[PDB]
Amino acid sequence: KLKKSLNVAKSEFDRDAAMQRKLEKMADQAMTQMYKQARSEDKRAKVTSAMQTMLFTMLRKLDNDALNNIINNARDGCVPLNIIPLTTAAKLMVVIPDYNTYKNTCDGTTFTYASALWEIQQVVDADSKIVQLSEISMDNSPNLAWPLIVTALRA
Amino acid sequence: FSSLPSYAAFATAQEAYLKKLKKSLNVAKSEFDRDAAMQRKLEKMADQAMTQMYKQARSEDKRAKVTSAMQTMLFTMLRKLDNDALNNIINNARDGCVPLNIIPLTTAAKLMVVIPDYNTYKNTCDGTTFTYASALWEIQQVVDADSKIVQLSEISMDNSPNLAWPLIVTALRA
Amino acid sequence: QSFLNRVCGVSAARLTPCGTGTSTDVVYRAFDIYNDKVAGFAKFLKTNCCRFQEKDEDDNLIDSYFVVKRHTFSNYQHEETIYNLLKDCPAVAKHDFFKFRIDGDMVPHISRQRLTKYTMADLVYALRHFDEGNCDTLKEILVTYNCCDDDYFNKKDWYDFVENPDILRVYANLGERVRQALLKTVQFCDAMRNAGIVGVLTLDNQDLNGNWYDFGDFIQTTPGSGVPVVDSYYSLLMPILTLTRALTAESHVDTDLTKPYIKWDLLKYDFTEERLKLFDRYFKYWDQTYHPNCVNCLDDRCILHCANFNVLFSTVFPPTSFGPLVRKIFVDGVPFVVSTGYHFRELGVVHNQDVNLHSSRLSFKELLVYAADPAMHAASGNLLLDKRTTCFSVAALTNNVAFQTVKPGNFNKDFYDFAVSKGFFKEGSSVELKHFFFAQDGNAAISDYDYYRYNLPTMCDIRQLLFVVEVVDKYFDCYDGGCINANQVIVNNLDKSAGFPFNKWGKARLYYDSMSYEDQDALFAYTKRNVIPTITQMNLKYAISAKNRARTVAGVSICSTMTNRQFHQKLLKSIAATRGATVVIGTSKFYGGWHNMLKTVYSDVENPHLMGWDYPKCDRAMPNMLRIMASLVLARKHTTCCSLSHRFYRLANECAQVLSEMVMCGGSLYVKPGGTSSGDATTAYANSVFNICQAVTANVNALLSTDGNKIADKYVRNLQHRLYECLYRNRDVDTDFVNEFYAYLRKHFSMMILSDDAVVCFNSTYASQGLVASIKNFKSVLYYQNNVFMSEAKCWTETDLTKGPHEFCSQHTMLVKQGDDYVYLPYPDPSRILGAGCFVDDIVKTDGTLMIERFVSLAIDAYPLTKHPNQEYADVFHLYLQYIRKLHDELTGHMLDMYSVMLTNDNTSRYWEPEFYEAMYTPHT
Amino acid sequence: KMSDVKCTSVVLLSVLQQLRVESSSKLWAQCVQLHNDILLAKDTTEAFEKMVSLLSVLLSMQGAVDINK
RNA sequence: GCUAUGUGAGAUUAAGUUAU
RNA sequence: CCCUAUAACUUAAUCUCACAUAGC
Ligand SMILES: *P(=O)(O)OC[C@@H](CO)CCn1cnc2c(=O)nc(N)[nH]c21
Ligand SMILES: [Mg+2]
Ligand SMILES: [Mg+2]
Ligand SMILES: [Mg+2]
Ligand SMILES: [Mg+2]
Ligand SMILES: [Zn+2]
Ligand SMILES: [Zn+2]
Repeated sequence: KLKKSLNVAKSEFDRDAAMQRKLEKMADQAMTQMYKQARSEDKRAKVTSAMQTMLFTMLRKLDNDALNNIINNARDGCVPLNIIPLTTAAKLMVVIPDYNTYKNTCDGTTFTYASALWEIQQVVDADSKIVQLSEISMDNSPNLAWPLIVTALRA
Repeated sequence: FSSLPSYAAFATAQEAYLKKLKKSLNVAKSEFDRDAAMQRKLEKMADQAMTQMYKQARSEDKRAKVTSAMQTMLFTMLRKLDNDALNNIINNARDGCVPLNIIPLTTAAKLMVVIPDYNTYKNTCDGTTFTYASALWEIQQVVDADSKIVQLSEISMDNSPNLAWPLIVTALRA
Repeated sequence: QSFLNRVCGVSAARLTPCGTGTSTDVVYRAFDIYNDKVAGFAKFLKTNCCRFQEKDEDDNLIDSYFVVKRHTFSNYQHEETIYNLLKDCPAVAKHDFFKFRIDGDMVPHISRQRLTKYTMADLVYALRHFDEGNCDTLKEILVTYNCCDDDYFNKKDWYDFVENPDILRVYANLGERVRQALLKTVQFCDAMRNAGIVGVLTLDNQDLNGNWYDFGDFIQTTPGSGVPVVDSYYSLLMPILTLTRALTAESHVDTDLTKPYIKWDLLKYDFTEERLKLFDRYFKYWDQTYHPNCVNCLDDRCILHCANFNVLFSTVFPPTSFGPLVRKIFVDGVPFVVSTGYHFRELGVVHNQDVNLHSSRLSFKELLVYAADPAMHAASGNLLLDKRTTCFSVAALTNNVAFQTVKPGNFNKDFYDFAVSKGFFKEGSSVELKHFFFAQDGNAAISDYDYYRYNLPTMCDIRQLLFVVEVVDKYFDCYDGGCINANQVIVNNLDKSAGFPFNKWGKARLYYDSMSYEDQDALFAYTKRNVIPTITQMNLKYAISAKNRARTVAGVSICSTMTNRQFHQKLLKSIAATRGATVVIGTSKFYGGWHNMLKTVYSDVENPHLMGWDYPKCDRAMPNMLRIMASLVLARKHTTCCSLSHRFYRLANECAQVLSEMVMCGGSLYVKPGGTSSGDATTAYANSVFNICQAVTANVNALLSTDGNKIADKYVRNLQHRLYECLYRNRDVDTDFVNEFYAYLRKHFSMMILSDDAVVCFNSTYASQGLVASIKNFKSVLYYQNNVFMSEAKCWTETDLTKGPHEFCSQHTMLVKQGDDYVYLPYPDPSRILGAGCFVDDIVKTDGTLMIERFVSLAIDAYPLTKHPNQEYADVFHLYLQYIRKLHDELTGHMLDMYSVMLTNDNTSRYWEPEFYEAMYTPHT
Repeated sequence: KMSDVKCTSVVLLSVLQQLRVESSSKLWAQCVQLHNDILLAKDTTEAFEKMVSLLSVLLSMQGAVDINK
């Protein structure tokens, strides 16, 4: 009786082969899901560091002593957001579409906007080339690449 | 298909066909079935890889030669357009006569053309008006590469080697 | 002549009889009427009175009128008694009672003196029922009160808010006169209370100087206890208050137009007592309680009623007070600036509950809501003054201004010369090329953003809006909704953008993998108690079009998108899954879906015509009241899973995230006035709610503006009476009449809705009598509620239902024979299909051997052109077939000549036989 | 006849975009204005008129050599 | 109880097209 | 370097389920 002996042996190899296939597949899905999970937590650490350094540079960019004054003068320490750059921003950028807007808005080295004195520092055009203040004129207006961007400082 | 030895074995087992080699043709039929299925899987993924490498090769060829193919396509259909207004400014840019700014559609507007030799001048200008882009234009002046204003009587047949060859004509439309 | 001097009275004046003889004259005026038999705001003929024109001592006819009232005898004693109890008030007009012999009999006359020609009801009717070519009363009022002289009217489209924005200045010249009328009405109500007089105040008893008369229905009571009904007066007047900008004097010192403006404190944001004082001054006798902050409201109906008053009173206050309310927060001992609140134009002041002054560290959720907050980006950016736009500019993030352009399209030359070799693009052909990629310069993105100047603050008729919202809710009652957890969320695309500032670090897959399900549920529970303002980024769209206008698309950040998915996805999926409803989002046009949609929209209408309208500048000019209404309609599915303050904070998050959010446009933060953001998850559904709302209020305005005597059907007349009752008299929801009016609308005004595009099948006989809405009713409703002029060149009608709708989702309809029956098939414009083929947005699509899959879709979309009578239209489908076969042969040739073994290329001959495309339109899927 | 003009317009503007015309904003604005008008033009008499201007923008640059063509 | 071959259905991913 | 939302359809590749066939 050896035919039924290799019958029992082949049934045993069929059992262990089915378990072999499912456990190798199991190690496959386990190792690729831990690939996914390990790289995903690495992504989470990278995004945490990136958002943290973004907020940490952004706090250092804002000038606090002009800000703490208008916050402490508030009745509860709560102010609108629309007045924070209106009152505590050192720089002002003005985008000016043509010359008729320019001669009204910023004519001269110093203009007044939002109850403050602004000293014009630099003027660039839409190609971002430095435009002199002598170049902005009514007869030289078709040679300029409009709009002009005027960056000023708080006087 | 005919390229198998398993097909020849299954065909031999079937042409032998009672019940004892029926078992043989059944197991050989399962043999030939899994063999033809594996050949179909190989032809499957071979067609997949061949068409994928074809896609990436033709796409990178397009992205590589986009700018030269676009410059070649443009003068193919500009030639097809058959327009003497467009052909005037193409043949003039061929022999060297290129404008400095946009040709204005409006009348009485400034136009800055460059004429580099005397035959280009005489085949364009005759009198105080000159023809360009299928229109008559009014000469206002002509200035030099050495930056001095030349009037129309100064340039002529003999003293054209005497003056500097880039002549910039300021022109207003009729 | 003896009657004319009798009318002059003790006061000295010069008169001219408008009517002839001693008889009366008929005038066509508008009346707010409500009887036992008739109701509505309609134009009736006035027969009771006789009016005398007054003229100055330089002999030209002036606005003063002497109008005598010839009525019954018992009305004379009653009117005279009421007048003698109110005579001291300066709000009442002067009344001279007498009896004058007409035909041998003494007939009592009531002469009302120094009246204008038109009442307030004439103004409200002329502005709420606007029809160009029939606008002589509005022109007469505008000429009379110095808003504009008569040749201003000569200019074409003078009335259009888009083609002529000076009409807002012309209409705002009537604001001071309207404000005076409101003050006089308050004075008259106080006099009625002190004189113990009760009664309804209507618009046709007050002339344009603000003086009151007609004490016909007034009845006396104990002095000091008189209640006057002003619900109908104020609610009918409410759109005129913002169209004419009546409260513009309130921003000046002492409310005088010559004084300078009030300079408020820049730190001030509350304005609660100022709103209460405005309400107490102008709407003193309004019985419903007004909450200045809508966090204290009782349901969504109260939220709508109080937000309608907030949109009027917010036009007085400075625009720097609205928006996020920021506070100093200490993380790690380092001060931050985070937004711990929000001051809404519509919802008042909203304060975040879960704030912490000091935080030892920041959780991924805390970092996520601090990065999405515009407070840190605006508090560190430069100040920006942008003169290119009129919208409010907040801050410049970058030291430079970004100018992005739109490239031109890439030309597919092979398909074009294959098409012209087949006979296309000849002269005089019905098939042109009209859809191209239009290039844009660097100034295109900020000039698209300057179309939000078409959004104006709009006060609504609150009574009809409250009734209209109940009717609109019935349309969406079949669907099921509510909140779902984060594991039940189905995202279509995870490799799209994450918005600003989250696009700096990765896509949406990064934030859906970095965040656990517990983190997403904690973020949703955080938005149920707090308001997170977010930044929406505007990007120009590179797509084929037939118009040279640029198109921008709003990109909402991943925080708002992630929370709004958990709030709205169960309802949105339910709407898409449903078939055979009014809103047809999610219904395929293939496999017979177009025929089933057309059969469903026809339904069972007795005298059916077809009608389709247009919304000019739909997303730009959509008012915030209708957007909040649409959010409340979609939020009404949360009765079990949410409390009322949870639903309020979700509404406030929706407002601060997609209605009035900070918009980044080229490295620069701007304030968005309002409108719909395309990037928002619920934009398509909310536009469907808005469309159904505008159609229902068009039907309500059509049914109330008709003469109730001329309605022959008794059911429609009783329906009009109960309609006026449930709008203006009843204050609670009458669900039986809402069901009856909804059944009337489903029977006579059958609509098919998909986003902002809708087609309506309606009873044309009821429309020719005014019982259902028409094109003119839609134009009037879009005039006074949307602030746009809907021209009739963009609307269509169809009297023959064998032809389908004229256009739906930019598809036409033909009746073709498929098998043994006739079905409706959609077909597109052949220029659109040809344009997609001849031009592409990538150089990779210019060869066809890589893009056979692209021309198969174009062929599938262009199959029903073969059943067209035009041979040229039919030829477009065959051209795509022959080109697909040519691409197959060129693919075979090139892949053979480069690689020596031949591709077998299996199941590809189906692509150039029309049975594969014929199967896409037969009903068996 | 009109369609050849419109397709040559889009080919010319994509060539000009390849030659970095949009680094100068004013010239790129003039080019886009000419390109949009040719596409929306209802007659080929004045569509060739704008084509001369748009082609002269290319011919005024020496990034291409048309002596080869 | 197992193995292999085909035929359909559903789900996931990728690419594309149209509509709003 | 930027490129939205939703819906429908097409193609491709996988993975499960059902059915028919043949061996142990
Ligand atoms: P339709 O194009 O006529 O729709 C009008 C529209 C406003 O732009 C609102 C529809 N809508 C909303 N969001 C959209 C989007 O992202 N894309 C498109 N094509 N339409 C949108
Ligand atoms: Mg009256
Ligand atoms: Mg009366
Ligand atoms: Mg629209
Ligand atoms: Mg539309
Ligand atoms: Zn309330
Ligand atoms: Zn809920």
